[PDB]
Amino acid sequence: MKPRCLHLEKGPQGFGFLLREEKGLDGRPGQFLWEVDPGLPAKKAGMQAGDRLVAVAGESVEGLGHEETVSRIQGQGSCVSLTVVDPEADRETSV
Amino acid sequence: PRCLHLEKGPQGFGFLLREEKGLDGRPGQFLWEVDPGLPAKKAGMQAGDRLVAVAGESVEGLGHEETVSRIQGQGSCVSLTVVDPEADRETSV
Amino acid sequence: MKPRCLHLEKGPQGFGFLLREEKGLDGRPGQFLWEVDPGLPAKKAGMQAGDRLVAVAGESVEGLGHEETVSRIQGQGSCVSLTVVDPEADRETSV
Repeated sequence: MKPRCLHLEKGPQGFGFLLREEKGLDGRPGQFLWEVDPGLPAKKAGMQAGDRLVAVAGESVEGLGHEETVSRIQGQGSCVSLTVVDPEADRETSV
Repeated sequence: PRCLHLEKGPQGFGFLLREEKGLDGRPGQFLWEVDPGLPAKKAGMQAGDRLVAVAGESVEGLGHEETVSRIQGQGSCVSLTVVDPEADRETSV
Repeated sequence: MKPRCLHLEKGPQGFGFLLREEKGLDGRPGQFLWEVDPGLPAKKAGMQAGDRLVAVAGESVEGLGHEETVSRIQGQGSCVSLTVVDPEADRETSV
């Protein structure tokens, strides 16, 4: 999946996503869009649950820890550029 | 890592498995959601768990459908080994 | 269950819980933390869905109504002490 760079403007309820860290098999942390809220900025920009957050403000956050990634998003204030890599829709299953 | 034993119900085990690849491209299978009031939840599973084994056999670095087929292949009862997350590493923004 | 005293700090999207009243069979109100939002202060401060709220800012809210309990939480501003009694999280079933 090609990275997609989206520009969000937050309102009173924020950008509209849940960021959660998961470590891969190599130990390196990934920060994932765990859930994206309907009708809020991220969703309106086409961000999806399962997206990996790969850049904030044009700078890579691939392999970066959670608090460092969150502070980088917070450091940008009202308007933020975020780059994501989308999942394959068929690699989720309810069992 | 914790080994949990689940008994299936009419609506299954009660979790959403989702693949995410790491930076070396290796997939991890993550328990993205654990349904309230269903076996997985009541078996001790957490959302954010990584699935590391099925029926005592490692599924680490295995693809999604291989992983699901192995869980399916076990029928009504299933052993699953998970590694839990740090629950202080999720943030709504 | 032994009560637990949690200390929450409010963020831009609030504390992140739904308070719901349930009355006893005798009509007496109790206030319950019905849902706790992932990634928000309540959750991160260890609150569980199904918690019963028994004190705010050190004062009992046992037997108190809903508007009254909310006002007490609101009265504490950005930082609030909440005392809860946790449920048995395995005593839930989807039918």
